[PDB]
Amino acid sequence: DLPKFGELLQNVTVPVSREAVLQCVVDNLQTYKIAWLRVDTQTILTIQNHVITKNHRMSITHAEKRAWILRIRDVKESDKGWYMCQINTDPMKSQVGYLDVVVPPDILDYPTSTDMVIREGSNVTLKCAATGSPTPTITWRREGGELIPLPNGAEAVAYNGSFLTIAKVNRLNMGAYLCIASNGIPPTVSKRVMLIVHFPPMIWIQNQLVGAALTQNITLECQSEAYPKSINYWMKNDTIIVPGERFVPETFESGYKITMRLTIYEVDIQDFGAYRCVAKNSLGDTDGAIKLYHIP
Amino acid sequence: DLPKFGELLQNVTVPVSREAVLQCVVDNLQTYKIAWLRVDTQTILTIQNHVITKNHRMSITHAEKRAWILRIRDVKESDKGWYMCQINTDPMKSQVGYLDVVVPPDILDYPTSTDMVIREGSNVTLKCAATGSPTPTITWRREGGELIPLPNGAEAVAYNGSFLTIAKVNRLNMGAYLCIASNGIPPTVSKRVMLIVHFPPMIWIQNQLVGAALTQNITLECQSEAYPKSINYWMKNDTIIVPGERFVPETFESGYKITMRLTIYEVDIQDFGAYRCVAKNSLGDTDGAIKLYHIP
Ligand SMILES: *[C@@H]1O[C@H](CO[C@@H]2O[C@@H](C)[C@@H](O)[C@@H](O)[C@@H]2O)[C@@H](O[C@@H]2O[C@H](CO)[C@@H](O[C@@H]3O[C@H](CO[C@H]4O[C@H](CO)[C@@H](O)[C@H](O)[C@@H]4O)[C@@H](O)[C@H](O[C@H]4O[C@H](CO)[C@@H](O)[C@H](O)[C@@H]4O)[C@@H]3O)[C@H](O)[C@H]2NC(C)=O)[C@H](O)[C@H]1NC(C)=O
Ligand SMILES: *[C@@H]1O[C@H](CO[C@@H]2O[C@@H](C)[C@@H](O)[C@@H](O)[C@@H]2O)[C@@H](O[C@@H]2O[C@H](CO)[C@@H](O[C@@H]3O[C@H](CO[C@H]4O[C@H](CO)[C@@H](O)[C@H](O)[C@@H]4O)[C@@H](O)[C@H](O[C@H]4O[C@H](CO)[C@@H](O)[C@H](O)[C@@H]4O)[C@@H]3O)[C@H](O)[C@H]2NC(C)=O)[C@H](O)[C@H]1NC(C)=O
Ligand SMILES: *[C@@H]1O[C@H](CO[C@@H]2O[C@@H](C)[C@@H](O)[C@@H](O)[C@@H]2O)[C@@H](O[C@@H]2O[C@H](CO)[C@@H](O[C@@H]3O[C@H](CO)[C@@H](O)[C@H](O)[C@@H]3O)[C@H](O)[C@H]2NC(C)=O)[C@H](O)[C@H]1NC(C)=O
Ligand SMILES: *[C@@H]1O[C@H](CO[C@@H]2O[C@@H](C)[C@@H](O)[C@@H](O)[C@@H]2O)[C@@H](O[C@@H]2O[C@H](CO)[C@@H](O[C@@H]3O[C@H](CO)[C@@H](O)[C@H](O)[C@@H]3O)[C@H](O)[C@H]2NC(C)=O)[C@H](O)[C@H]1NC(C)=O
Ligand SMILES: *[C@@H]1O[C@H](CO)[C@@H](O)[C@H](O)[C@H]1NC(C)=O
Ligand SMILES: *[C@@H]1O[C@H](CO)[C@@H](O)[C@H](O)[C@H]1NC(C)=O
Repeated sequence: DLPKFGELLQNVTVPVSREAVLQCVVDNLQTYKIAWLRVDTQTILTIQNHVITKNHRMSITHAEKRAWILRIRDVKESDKGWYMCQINTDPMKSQVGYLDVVVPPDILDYPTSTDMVIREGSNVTLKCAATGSPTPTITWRREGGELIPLPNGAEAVAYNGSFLTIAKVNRLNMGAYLCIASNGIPPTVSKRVMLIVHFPPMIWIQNQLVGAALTQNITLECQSEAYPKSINYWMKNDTIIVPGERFVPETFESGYKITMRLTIYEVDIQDFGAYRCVAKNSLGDTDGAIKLYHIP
Repeated sequence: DLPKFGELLQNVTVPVSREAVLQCVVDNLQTYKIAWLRVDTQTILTIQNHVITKNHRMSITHAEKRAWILRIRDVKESDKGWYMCQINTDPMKSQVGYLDVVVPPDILDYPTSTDMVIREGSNVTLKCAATGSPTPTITWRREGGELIPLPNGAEAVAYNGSFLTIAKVNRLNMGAYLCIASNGIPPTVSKRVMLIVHFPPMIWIQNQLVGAALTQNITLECQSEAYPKSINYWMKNDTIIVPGERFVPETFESGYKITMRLTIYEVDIQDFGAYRCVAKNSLGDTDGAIKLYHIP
């Protein structure tokens, strides 16, 4: 009888630089001969245990009589396509299989965004592009799973698309953003973009009117938000307040927030008047008004 | 340097059963290797001096370092197509050429006409079909270069087309017809058709009135055309004339024509009267009237 393939030639799918192993099997080969050969380029590759193509990445093995195994190391995209296992017969017998090569995902340095910095109330567009086969899918997230403002006013945890535009950025939008590019092949990779925001400081004051008697210890207080962090000092009569045992100012800073106090000890009659808490940063300055008055 | 073809791979064209010789040449082959292989069927054939395909009609020769000559004996139509000469290189180098197989011409036994026979005044259609590649061209002629009646009433020496129709055949159309089928490849062949015609006889008479005196020798004469040839006898008084020394009838036949005489020696007075020349064949009979009368 004539030889015939023992098991169909199977589809393979390999990543770049890896090794590809294509396996052809034949029952009862007698004195006939097997040949591998790329189809598209119509190029002979191997015959029996002898390799033809000078392409040194290709190799044949005859470990068992059944299997004639073709091996392609350091695989490349050019190598992918159709491959034929052929048996010298009249007529000739051949089964054919496909090798799909695949590339992991990669994020580019351009136009991929870097650590960007924009003023509050402004615009931005965190771009991210990546290469891959299959053409990868890009997804944005935030390190603390924070929200991501959407163009409709709603907000979610993961936005798709290479280009993400935020309108009128807010100090809450500030944080660590992650571009994630997955092609479905390991290892998926991601780049960390830093969105920092600066804003002219602003001052809130709980009690703009506080009273005190003599010999009592009282503390004024304001609340500011400034980035970069703001220099916060007290004023009275259009003059700086330097702590002189009787009056001591403090500041308690947390991120862009700042809570400043001016603790007045043993209130004197000359202390009463109009105070001001001022805040100043690279983008402007601001102040508030607190009035200290008498009890009786 | 790398090898390269010395002379382009040339187009061949061969007839069936013959031998085909395809010649590939390469300059500076070093340790590389040549391979022949059919393109369409993607089938490897030969490599170096070793033949792969079990097709025993194929053979490689390395007579000179230049030429790697592939030889295909007892060529068949299935063999024709594209053939590639390949050199194992990375990338691979290959030049390709076409083998066109050709078949001489042949006339079939059917529906090819045979020796046909039709009555005069009737129709006929001398058919002739032939096979060949290129599809051959059929031409009709006549052995004596005679004319060939055309459907418009005109006449020529050679008509094209497989089917030739003659309307109301005439005895002049009778003769040897030749079907000729040429494909442009030797040896062109031709079949000889025989067109025979039968016709009820007809009689012409030059002198329907002849006079004679006594003791004179006179000869009557008619002219007939009959096919198949007609039996021509003389009549007088509704009775057959059998030669009895005084009267002797003759016949001079040429093809379908016949010229009959009745030579009367020493005319008697009882001889004068009404004679008749009769002609009879398979398709009917006919006669004429000659009156013999006196001089004084
Ligand atoms: C082994 O894999 C073979 C290759 O497939 C690749 O590898 C696998 C592992 C996956 O990664 C896969 O995603 C890859 O594509 C595989 O061959 C594939 O088989 C399918 C189905 O048989 C083919 O789909 C058909 O493709 C044809 C032609 O498309 C080509 O030509 C056009 C130009 O004309 C190009 O633009 C394309 O990009 C392609 O190159 C289509 O005509 C056809 O659609 C028609 O037929 C269907 C019904 O069958 C109708 O419903 C439609 O309306 C059309 O009328 C299909 O789309 C696919 O093309 C083919 N891949 C390649 C590269 O040719 C093979 O099947 C696998 N074998 C085994 C044993 O697993
Ligand atoms: C060696 O011979 C090759 C084969 O030629 C045969 O063998 C020779 C010895 C002769 O006997 C000859 O009569 C045989 O045909 C020869 O290849 C031939 O090259 C010519 C010209 O290069 C080709 O003509 C072109 O064919 C294409 C495709 O036609 C095929 O496909 C259609 C279906 O799509 C089929 O129906 C046909 O039957 C064919 O199978 C046409 O598209 C093309 O026309 C177009 O291009 C021209 C301009 O080039 C335009 O003007 C037109 O309008 C069209 O846009 C031509 O008609 C011929 O097909 C091809 N033969 C074969 C079998 O493919 C080769 O060139 C020779 N080489 C040398 C070195 O001598
Ligand atoms: C800062 O960003 C805002 C809004 O941000 C973006 O706005 C859209 C263009 C989309 O990209 C959104 O996905 C995204 O959130 C910009 O305001 C927007 O400006 C465009 C351009 O003028 C407006 O488009 C207009 O649409 C009308 C139809 O209603 C057309 O007739 C116009 O011709 C024009 O195309 C868009 O409506 C507007 N959106 C909002 C919410 O204001 C803003 O321009 C941008 N800053 C700068 C300097 O460009
Ligand atoms: C014997 O042969 C004659 C003529 O021979 C052939 O006539 C043509 C049909 C062509 O094949 C010629 O190449 C060839 O010499 C036959 O007489 C022909 O008969 C046909 C069929 O009736 C006539 O065709 C007609 O044409 C008119 C248009 O004028 C149409 O309206 C009709 O419907 C019909 O198709 C043809 O004119 C006629 N030709 C002559 C010269 O008489 C004859 O029929 C044939 N014998 C038999 C028994 O068929
Ligand atoms: C886009 O993101 C949304 C939110 O997770 C999800 O529903 C959708 O499937 C995503 N689209 C793609 C193509 O992944
Ligand atoms: C048909 O015959 C005529 C008469 O000889 C000739 O002119 C013509 O070239 C012929 N046609 C072909 C295709 O040979």
